[PDB]
Amino acid sequence: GVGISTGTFNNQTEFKFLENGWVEITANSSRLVHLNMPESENYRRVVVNNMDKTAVNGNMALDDIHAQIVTPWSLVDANAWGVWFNPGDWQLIVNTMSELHLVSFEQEIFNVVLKTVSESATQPPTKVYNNDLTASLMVALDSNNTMPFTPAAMRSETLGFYPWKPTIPTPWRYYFQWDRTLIPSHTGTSGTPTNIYHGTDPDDVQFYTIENSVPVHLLRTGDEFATGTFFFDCKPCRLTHTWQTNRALGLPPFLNSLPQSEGATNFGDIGVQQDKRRGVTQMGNTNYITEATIMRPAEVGYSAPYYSFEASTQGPFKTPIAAGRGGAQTDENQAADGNPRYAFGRQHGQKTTTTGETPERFTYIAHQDTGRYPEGDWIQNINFNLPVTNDNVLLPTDPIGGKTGINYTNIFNTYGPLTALNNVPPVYPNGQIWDKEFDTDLKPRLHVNAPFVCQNNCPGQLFVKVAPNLTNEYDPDASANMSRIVTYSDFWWKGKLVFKAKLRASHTWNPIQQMSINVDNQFNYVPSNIGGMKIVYEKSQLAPRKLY
Amino acid sequence: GVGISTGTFNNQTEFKFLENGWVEITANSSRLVHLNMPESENYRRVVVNNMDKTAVNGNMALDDIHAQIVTPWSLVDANAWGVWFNPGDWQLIVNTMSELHLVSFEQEIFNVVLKTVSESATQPPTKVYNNDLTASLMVALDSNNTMPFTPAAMRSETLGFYPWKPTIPTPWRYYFQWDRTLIPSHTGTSGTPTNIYHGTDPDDVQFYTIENSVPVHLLRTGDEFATGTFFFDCKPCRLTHTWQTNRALGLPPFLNSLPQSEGATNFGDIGVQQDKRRGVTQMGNTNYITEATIMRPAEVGYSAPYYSFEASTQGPFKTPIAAGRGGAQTDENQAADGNPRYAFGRQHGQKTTTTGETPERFTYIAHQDTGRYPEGDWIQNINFNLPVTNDNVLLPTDPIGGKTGINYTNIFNTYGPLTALNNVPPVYPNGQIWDKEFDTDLKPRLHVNAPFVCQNNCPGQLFVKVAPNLTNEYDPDASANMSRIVTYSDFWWKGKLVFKAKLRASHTWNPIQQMSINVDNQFNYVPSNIGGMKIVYEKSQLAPRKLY
Amino acid sequence: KAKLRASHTWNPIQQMSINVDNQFNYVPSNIGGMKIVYEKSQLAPRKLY
Repeated sequence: GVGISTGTFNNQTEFKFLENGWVEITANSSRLVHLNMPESENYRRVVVNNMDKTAVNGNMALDDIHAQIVTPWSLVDANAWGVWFNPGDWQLIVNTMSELHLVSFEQEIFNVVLKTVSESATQPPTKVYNNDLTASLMVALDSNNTMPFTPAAMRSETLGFYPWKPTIPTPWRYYFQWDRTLIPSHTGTSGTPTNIYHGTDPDDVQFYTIENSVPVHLLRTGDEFATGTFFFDCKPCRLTHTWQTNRALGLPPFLNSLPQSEGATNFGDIGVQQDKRRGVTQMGNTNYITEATIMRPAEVGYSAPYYSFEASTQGPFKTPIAAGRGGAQTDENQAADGNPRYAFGRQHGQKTTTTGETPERFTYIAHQDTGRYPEGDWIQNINFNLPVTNDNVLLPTDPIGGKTGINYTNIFNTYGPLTALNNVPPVYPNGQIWDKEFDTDLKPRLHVNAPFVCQNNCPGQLFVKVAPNLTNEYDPDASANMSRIVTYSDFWWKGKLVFKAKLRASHTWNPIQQMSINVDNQFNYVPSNIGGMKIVYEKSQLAPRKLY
Repeated sequence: GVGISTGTFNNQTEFKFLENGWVEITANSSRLVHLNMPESENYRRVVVNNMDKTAVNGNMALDDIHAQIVTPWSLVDANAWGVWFNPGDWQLIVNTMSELHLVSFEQEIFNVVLKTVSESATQPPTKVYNNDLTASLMVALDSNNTMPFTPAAMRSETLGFYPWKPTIPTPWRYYFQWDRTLIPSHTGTSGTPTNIYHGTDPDDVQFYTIENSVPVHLLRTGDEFATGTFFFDCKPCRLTHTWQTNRALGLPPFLNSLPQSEGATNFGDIGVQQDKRRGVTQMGNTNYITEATIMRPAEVGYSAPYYSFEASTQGPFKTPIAAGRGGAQTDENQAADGNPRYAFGRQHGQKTTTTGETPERFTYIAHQDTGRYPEGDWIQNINFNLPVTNDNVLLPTDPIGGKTGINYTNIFNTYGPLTALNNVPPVYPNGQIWDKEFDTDLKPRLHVNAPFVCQNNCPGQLFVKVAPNLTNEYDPDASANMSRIVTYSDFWWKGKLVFKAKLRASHTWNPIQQMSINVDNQFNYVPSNIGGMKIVYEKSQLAPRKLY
Repeated sequence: KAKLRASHTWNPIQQMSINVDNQFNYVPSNIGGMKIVYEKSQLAPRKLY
C-alpha cells in the first residue's frame, strides 16, 4: 500500500558451519539508491574522436576513438568484492579458509519513493519537493542475457562499499561497430602516418533496445520487484599461493659435505665435479649436470611479449598477460608488466573527506611465484662451450633491430604444451567477482579480471529508469525536445550472495603468514573525527601450498 | 489501489514454431498515451466549403466541400503495420515466410494518471501540476460496431511507431450527409459553371452519440480496463508475387534452330513460317499463329479508365484501380496510375529531428506484373491486313473528341469474366492491416487499402475521454460555455496481435531476392547523435510464384 | 539438423540475395554453360561478450 513498507534492511554476513569442515557463507547487502530522470529520452549514437591528441608522432598509445550507443536506462551493478564484505569478514575468510565456491545470487527492489521538484522562483529561489504517488519506476531484468554484457567494476562504477551511505547507479551504454586505422611512429619522424577513422561496416551493425527485448515492470510506491535465485556452476577459487619455481621441483642433490659450525657463510657442498654427476638432462652434447640443466617435469609460468600493442580492425590494444613478476626483486621502483593497477574514487575506497578529483591508485603485486625476471634470461649456441664467447650469446643488453632500448625479451614467447600456471587471485575490494565466458568456439583457459567465470549462463543485468512525466503541452509532431516534470526517485536495493568455503588445516611445523592489524595500518579501519572512511586493499592468497 | 500498478509493459514479438512448418507469430506492443481534455464538451455539425478555390475554372479536382460531426471523444487506433513490427521482425517475416494468417487481437488500458494544471500567474508565470486522485477517465468500447467505422491509417493518425516515445490519440469525427453539385470546366471557359452546395436530405440524417450507444466505463487511478480477445476469420495473405503475363502462359513454340555460339546476339529461331504453324487462335479469318495471336486460357489483369473522376450525389471522386503498372518501363519519372502514394509525419517514419511541416512522401511500386502499359495498346479492323493502314488502327497518338492530350486508353475498360488478378500487398510501415467489409448486398472482390478484410465482424473501436471537472460556479441555464479545470491524462495502452505464417520452401536452382542491409540503406536503421530516428518503407512480396 | 534463427536487434541483418550483378551466374547460357560461384556462409552477426 501507500503507507506500508515492502521489505527489510539487512547487511549481515553469516557463517554456518556444516560437517566435514565446510562452511556456508551467506553475505547480505543493502543500499539506498538515488536515481534521477534521464537527460534525454532517446537513444544516441555518439562517435568519440581524440585525433588531435594522436596527431603528434609517438603518442599512439593514447588512442580513444570509438563509437557507442547512449541509452536512457541505468544499471544496478553489484559485481565487486567490497559490496558484500567488510575488512573483518574478509580477514576471517582469508585467514581461516583454503578454497571458495560460489553458489547463488539474488536481488530485489523495495520501498520506492518518487518526488517532483517544483522550483518556486523567489528572490531566494527555493524548491519544494512533493510526493508524486501515481508516478512509476520502470524496472527491466534481462534474464535471458540478450543485451551485451557490461561489467561495471572495470570502470569503477559499481554500488558503494559503505552500507550507511546512499549510492547512485551507472548510466548504461554499449559499444557500436566502427573501423579505424592508426600507423605508429616516433618523435622525429618525417611526415604524418595514416590516422583515419573509416566508419561502420554494415555487416556488423547491432542496435539493441531494452523495450523490444526485455519485459518491463512498472513500480509505484506500494510495489516491490524481486529477482529469483540464480545458481552458479563454477570451478573453486583457491586462497593459497604457490612458491615453487622450476629450480625447486623434485629431489635435491645429495650433499657429501655438511657444515660443522653455525653461520650464514658455512655452506654445504656437493663433493662431485659437474662432469661426474648422475641424473637426466636434455642436452645431448653436454656432460654437465647442474641445477640449471637438470630435467624438470614441466614448466611453471611463461614468458610473454611485454608492452606489445597489437592492431586489428578497430585500432590498437595492449596484449594481456596472465601472471607478472613480483617479490624480492621488484618493488614500486622496479616497474613490471602483468600486475594490475586500480583507480577509484571516494565511493569505492578513497578517503571520503579528501580534496581534489585525482583518484586513488594502487598496483596489486600477487604472492604466487609464476612470473619471469627478464634481466636474467639468455640464449646461447648449441655448441655449449662453457666460458661463452661474445658472438655466441644473446643477452638482454644486445640491441634488437638496432634499437638500444629494445632487447629480445620484448618479443620473446615461451608458451607451450608444458606450461603450468595459476588462476587470477581475488582483489579486495575493487576486484570483480564473476565474469561471463566468451561465446566463441575455442574459449580461453582463464580470464585476467575475475576469479570465477560462469560458463553456461550468468546472472542477468538489472536496468532501472524513471517513467516519463509529461506536462499539458505535448506535441509529438514537433521536432523539439520532450518537456517533462523534474522527477527523481529513491529505492532500496537488497542482494544476497551465498558462498561455500573449506576450513584450512596445518601441515608444517612453522606458522603461516596471516592478515593482522598493527600500528601502521591502525587508522585505516576506523572513521576520523569528521567521518572520513576509507578501504585499503588486502591480499587474498596468504598461505603457501606445495605445487609438486 | 492508489500506489499499486495494474499492468506490465511488453513490446516483444515471439516466434513459436509448430509442426508441419507453421509458426505462430505473437506481436506485443505498448505505448504511453497523452490525452488532453476536449476543446468543447458538445457535438458540433460543421460544414467545410472551399468554394473560392474551385471558383477558378479548371481546378475542380481540388474539391473539399463536405459536412462532418465533431465529437468530444478521442480514438485509440492501432491498425497499422509499424505499430507491431520493427524492421528486424519484418525482415524475418518477409524473407522466411510464404503466407500470413490473422488470428486474434486484444488491447487494454492500465496505470491511469490524471493531473490538473494550476497556473500560478507570477511575473515568470509558472504552473504547478497536481495529482487529482478522484478524477476519472471515460472509456467506451464499441463492441457491437454501432458507430461508423473510421480507420485512422488513411489519414496517418494511428499510434506511433517507436516504443520509447509518447503518443497521442486522434480526435474522433464522422461524416454527415450533404448534397453538392459541381460542373467541370477548363481554363478559358466562357462563364461560370454551377458550383452549388444544396444541403442535407432529411431521409438520410444519422446523428450518433457515444453515450446513447455504448456503455461507458469510468476509470480512476487504481482502475484497469481490458478488452477481451477478438478472433478473426479471414483469407490468407500471400507474401509472394507473380511475374507471368499473358505472353508467358502455356507451352512455348518448338525451336528448329538453336544457336551454336555464346553471346547476347545469338538468337534461336522457329523454322516455320507464320502462316504454316499449328495451334489455336481466336481469329476466324487469320492463318497467322504468332505469340500475340495464340490462345491463352484467361487474362491476367485488366485495363481501367485512368484518372477518371466520377460524380454522384455528394460530389466528384476518383475511380479506384486495383493494380497499376511498374517495373522496367516505369520509374519515378514515368508517372503511372494505380500505385498508392503515402504521406506521413515525424510520428510515423519521418526523421524526428527534421525541420519544417512538409511531410515525407513515397510511391509504392509493387512487384506483381498485373498492370498495363497503355502506350503499346492498339485496336485494328477485323479485316486484319497485316501491313496496317492509317484509317484501320486506333493508336494512342490519335485524338479522342478532338483533344490532343486524350487517347482511347483513358476511356478503355477490359474487365470481363476471364480476368484474373491478385490481392493488394501489405505496405510497411504505414499500411493498414485489416478492414471492414461493406454492408451491402453485392460486395466487392477486394479492397485497395488493406490485405485482410474481416467479413462478419471486426474489432470494435476504443474511445477515450477525460471526464468533466467543474468549478464552484456552474449554471446550466446560462448560454455561455462550461467553465472547467484544466486537466489532462496519461495512461498506458497495451495490445497483442497474433498471426500465423507458413515457412517457405525452395523450388528452383537459383536463389531468391531477399531483403538485406548494405552501404546505401545503412544509416536508416540506427539513431543519429541527437536521437533522430526514421522508418523507411520495405517491400513485402519478394519471392516469385508461378501463376500457371 | 539445424536451428532456425531469431531476431534480436531493431535493425535488419545482411542476407544473401540475387541482383543485377550476379544475375547470370545462376542460369545456363544458350549453349548450356553452367557455373557455380562461391557464396558466404556466416552472414548474421553475433555478440561475443
